[PDB]
Amino acid sequence: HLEKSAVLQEARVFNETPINPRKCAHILTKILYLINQGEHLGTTEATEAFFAMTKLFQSNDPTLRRMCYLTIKEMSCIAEDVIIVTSSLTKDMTGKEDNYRGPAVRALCQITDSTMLQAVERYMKQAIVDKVPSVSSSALVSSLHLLKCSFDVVKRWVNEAQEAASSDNIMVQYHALGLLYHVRKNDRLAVSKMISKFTRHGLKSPFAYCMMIRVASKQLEEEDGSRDSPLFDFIESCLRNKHEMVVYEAASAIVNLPGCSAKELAPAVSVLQLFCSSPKAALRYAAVRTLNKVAMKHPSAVTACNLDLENLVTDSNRSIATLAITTLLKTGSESSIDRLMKQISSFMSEISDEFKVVVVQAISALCQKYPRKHAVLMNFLFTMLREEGGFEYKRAIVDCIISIIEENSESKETGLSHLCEFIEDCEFTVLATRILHLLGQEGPKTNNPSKYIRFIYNRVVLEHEEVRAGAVSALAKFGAQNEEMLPSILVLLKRCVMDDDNEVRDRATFYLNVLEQKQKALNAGYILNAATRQEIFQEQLAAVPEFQGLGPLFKSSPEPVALTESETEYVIRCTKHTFSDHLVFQFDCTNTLNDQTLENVTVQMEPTEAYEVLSYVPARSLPYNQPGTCYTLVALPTEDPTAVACTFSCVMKFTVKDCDPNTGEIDEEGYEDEYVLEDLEVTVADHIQKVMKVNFEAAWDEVGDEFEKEETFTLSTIKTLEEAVGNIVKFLGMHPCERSDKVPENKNTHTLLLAGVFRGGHDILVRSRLLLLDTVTMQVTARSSEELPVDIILASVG
Amino acid sequence: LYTVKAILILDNDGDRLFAKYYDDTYPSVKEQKAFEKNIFNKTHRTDSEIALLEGLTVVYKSSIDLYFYVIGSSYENELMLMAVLNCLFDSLSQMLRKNVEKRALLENMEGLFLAVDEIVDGGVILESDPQQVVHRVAL
Amino acid sequence: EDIQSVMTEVRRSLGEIPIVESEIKKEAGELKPEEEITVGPVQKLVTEMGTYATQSALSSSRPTKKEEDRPPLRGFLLDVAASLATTLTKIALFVAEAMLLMATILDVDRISLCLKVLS
Repeated sequence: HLEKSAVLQEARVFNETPINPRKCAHILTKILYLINQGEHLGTTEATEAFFAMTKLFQSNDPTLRRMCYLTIKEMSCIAEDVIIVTSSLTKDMTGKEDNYRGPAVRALCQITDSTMLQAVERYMKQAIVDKVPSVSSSALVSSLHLLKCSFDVVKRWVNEAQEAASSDNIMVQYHALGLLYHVRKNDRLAVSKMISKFTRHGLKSPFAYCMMIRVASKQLEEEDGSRDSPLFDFIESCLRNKHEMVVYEAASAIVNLPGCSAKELAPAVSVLQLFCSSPKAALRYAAVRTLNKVAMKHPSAVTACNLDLENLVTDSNRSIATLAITTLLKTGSESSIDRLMKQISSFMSEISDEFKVVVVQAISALCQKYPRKHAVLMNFLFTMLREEGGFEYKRAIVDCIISIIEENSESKETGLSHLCEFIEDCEFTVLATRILHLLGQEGPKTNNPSKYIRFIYNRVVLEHEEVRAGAVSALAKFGAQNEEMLPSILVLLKRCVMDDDNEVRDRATFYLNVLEQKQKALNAGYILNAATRQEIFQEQLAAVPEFQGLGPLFKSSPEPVALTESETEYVIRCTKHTFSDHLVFQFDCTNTLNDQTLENVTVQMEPTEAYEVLSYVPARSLPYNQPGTCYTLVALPTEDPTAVACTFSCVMKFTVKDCDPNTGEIDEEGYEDEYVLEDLEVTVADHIQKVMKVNFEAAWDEVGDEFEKEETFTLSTIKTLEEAVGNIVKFLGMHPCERSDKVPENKNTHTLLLAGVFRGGHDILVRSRLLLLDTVTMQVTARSSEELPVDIILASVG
Repeated sequence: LYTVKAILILDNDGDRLFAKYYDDTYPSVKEQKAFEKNIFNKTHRTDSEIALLEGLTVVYKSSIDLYFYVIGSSYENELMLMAVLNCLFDSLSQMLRKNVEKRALLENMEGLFLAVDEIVDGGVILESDPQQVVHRVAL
Repeated sequence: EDIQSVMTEVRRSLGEIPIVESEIKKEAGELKPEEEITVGPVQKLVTEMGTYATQSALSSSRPTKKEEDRPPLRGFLLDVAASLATTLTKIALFVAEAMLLMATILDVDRISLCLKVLS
């Protein structure tokens, strides 16, 4: 047995020099045992123990060197001092008992601290790197726990650091990479050029391969680029060798075919499937459940029958039993075979590797593929379920019932019919509770009153004040609703059925009394229970008051622009808003880097095609991963030729301040640097409402009358609208028209006579007669109810 | 890969005479026993070719006297995983010239212990074959 | 009030399993005397600490069920003359002191503490 006490006293054994390595070791062992089994104790005593132990250390008694390692080893994230050895670690360090040296460092590292961290370091560097593979291994492990704590101390070393990871032992080679699990956690790019290194060389450890796979895979999901050759390359690689695991590993993800890859891969897979198909890799079971997914394609499915038939047949191997349920499921089944199986199952399920659990899982799947649906099956199943039984169905029922509800099943009359009956003579009060509750809600939306009543009475029939009680409670939702005959009678019934038995009496009385207390109708009720989208933005913007004009928003942006490209530290997405008077660019964001918070932020814009520039606004502070707002404001000139479409030049200014995210500091100092700000271009669709005309005929002409500018091109290398088309529907954001829009994948002639209204109120109108002689020569008209738009449309459309 | 929840060598009296939770994040000697109980009681010296419990790989074995448990995650292939488990029986057997027994267990723990740390150390299996060991060790 | 006090005392004395909402209902009656004869908000506070305690325990987690709540009325039940009284109750659905007491009582927390002590 275990107990601390003998040992502390026994520490006086330390006092002897005549000792045998055995004798002491055992004593040492005894303490360790209590602990291996489990012990808990005071530090003081531990400390003491140390001292006591520590005390002994003249020798190199090798054995002695190990035990302590253990002992020490026992302490690592919940330690007591560090310093004591120190010398001893060094002593190894100059000292060639190679062996020993390695264990000791390793413990320290969960226990570690930064100053002390300082210690090893030149050497350490060496040490990780040093000699025989053995020693090196010892070194490695040590970090990791320190990585818990941190490890960055290490980290730093890195450009330089990795390269040594270059290996010549398999075991080792495998190992190097995980540390690279975290290395790749740190970096993706690095991998990529890296891979070409991993990719570059054929590998040693099956083990090494594996991490890569996950990774490799991980990469693949969205696509790991043109895996074609790599994937392929890999594909061999996974595919064959003398180490099975890889082939399989690859296999489970890789399918690809809903009308997709199936080529080589299905055969190879088959070689495997079959090969596995009797517990080579008892692994095979899991896969079918998802890892290697199945829900088939139609001829494909027919082919599957044989393999599943082997498992189905075999009935053995825990790995087998599971396999039977998934394979059968995934591939699906005919009715008929089920029948054979039901009998098989009849024996099987109880224990046949403890079939019941796999089966409950299987069952959970059954309830799902048919959760009261193929009700005939549901009933066949139901009969069978209850029947094959044991008892273990109940658990299943919890799921099954749930499934039926999920559908909100409709062959309830029948479904319910089975349930009702069987449950009656399939017992368990507990089920009733659940079902009651559900039923409780449902009532007269599904009618069949007499039956349902018929049932209900029965349910009550059973004793239990409690059993009885549910029929009344369910009823409240029901009663209230009434059904194909109920209200009159509903009133009659509570009367007809009535009970004593005191608290059972009370239940009748009380419900009544309760009933007594409200107008039963009431009773039931209580108990039972422009100036666009963009304008909104004009207002949203409005809470600020530094304005220099606004108006009401007319239309907003046809496209928000990320003003800082992808996943940048100062990630910007920008949205632009037009009002009848001003345009505001309000800037949406995630000052990205946790490096930074940007401060003293304002936004420069500098313009080419007019706007009067009132102000650049910036956000006061922007910390990491959190929108803040900065704005830039303009007033929109409307009656000029060239005056609201503009590109503005952006430069971000800030005083850049570093962060501690743990607990920061926010101080007046910090220094600016400025980074380029992306262009803003302003559109002819941030401003416009596309329309249909108040008066096309007239308007159409009219707009010409006052307004009209023209451009002609004659098209001699291409006889297609389409280029033009890409620029026009899309740039203007207006409607192509006069039933003069439509073109199939070809068409002889086309007119878009097109619409919307521009900001500042007045309209911008376009007629594009595209004419095909067989060259295209074309008349583009822009006509407008605003001056700035006719010149604009012709440009803007591009 | 920092992947051993524990490796335990359990008696088949549900007892555990070895456990190292290499990695752990749940506790209690009791809960450990309880957890143990559900599964052990259930497997009851019987094991499986494979067993997954918790979506997690359970590779466990039995001897002729002892029950071997490793808990890991079904998130790392059998063949290897087992290989370590295999390694555990075999080396102990050869080296000692005898594999595990209840008796064996009773006379001395240490060797197991010695081995164990060497083979595995936490949630990372540093090694899984005997030989290296065999030379390496010389106790 | 004698009865009320007795009830409270016995309740304190017990604690180790049961089930009743129904009982609550049973003491109350259609009407009944409570407090001096009225202490309004303070009286709302009165309802709040005595009932809250029952509730606090209620809020806590379970083993075997005792009874899944259907205290809808429970809610009115807690909150010309008759009509006025009803209105007051609806609105609800010395006083300050009562509220404070209820807060202090707030009995899952107590149970948790006991468990910790045992550990």
